[PDB]
Amino acid sequence: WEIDPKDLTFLKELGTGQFGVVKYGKWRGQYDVAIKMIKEGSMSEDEFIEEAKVMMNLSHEKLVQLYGVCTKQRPIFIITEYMANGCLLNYLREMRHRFQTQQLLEMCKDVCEAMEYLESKQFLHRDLAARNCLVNDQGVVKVSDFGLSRYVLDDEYFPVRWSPPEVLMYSKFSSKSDIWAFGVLMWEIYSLGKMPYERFTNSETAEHIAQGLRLYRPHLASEKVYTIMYSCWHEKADERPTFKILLSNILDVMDE
Ligand SMILES: *CCC(=O)N1CC[C@@H]2[C@H]1C[C@]2(C)Oc1nc(-c2cnn(C)c2)cn2nccc12
Repeated sequence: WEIDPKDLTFLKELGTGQFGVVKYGKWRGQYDVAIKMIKEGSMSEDEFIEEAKVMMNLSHEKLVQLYGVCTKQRPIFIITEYMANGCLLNYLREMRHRFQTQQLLEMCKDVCEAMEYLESKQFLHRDLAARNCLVNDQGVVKVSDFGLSRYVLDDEYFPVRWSPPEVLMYSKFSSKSDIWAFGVLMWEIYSLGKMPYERFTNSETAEHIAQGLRLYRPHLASEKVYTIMYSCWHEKADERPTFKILLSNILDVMDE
């Protein structure tokens, strides 16, 4: 699970994330990698290192592969697959792409395939959103930072706009909490990176979600697509669908 830091050649800074900067680089001077440098005091480092053994055993084509960690020094490095086209939210807000509805549905399929893998492994993301998704050189969307919310040491960390009512009121996390977030993620894609509940503050959003407010139908979304995303927002969690069911629904629409 340990990667030698010297086998990394640092090339370009990519930006900043929740735990610090991310740099582009070569591993043994041949394979592209992303090097996440974790700011000291921002991660429960002992717990993350034990969990990394589980995360490295998660292999799926639509899951951002974790190649290993560099923990012998501080700050520690997280070495992941490189995603040439960056964060999904920024990709969606780039209007030059002139996206077709089918491309948006493929992004939804990509995430749904990855989340079905995780559901099969009993692994919860706990923060599914377009900001935690990355896009590669071929337009493939992949899910990133799955489960990392459990190791953030900042108290103010909360993703209210992606949270079902039982989480906002009781902190009851489950597979159904990820399902709700996926419904919001579909809305984000069909709204081209629009913030969920754009007219409300984080406090008003939860107040309205308790009263029963639901996201509206994005302009680029058909009735059938909206139906899939609205299914993720049933007030009773037990009534929300499985990632297996959502994938079958997306493939049905993709074929039609
Ligand atoms: C939407 C949230 C966001 O802006 N980020 C979360 C992850 C970090 C930023 C994007 C960054 C810096 O991580 C990565 N960025 C790229 C990237 C950005 N621009 N180009 C041309 C590439 C590529 N990555 N591969 C893995 C992680 C990142």
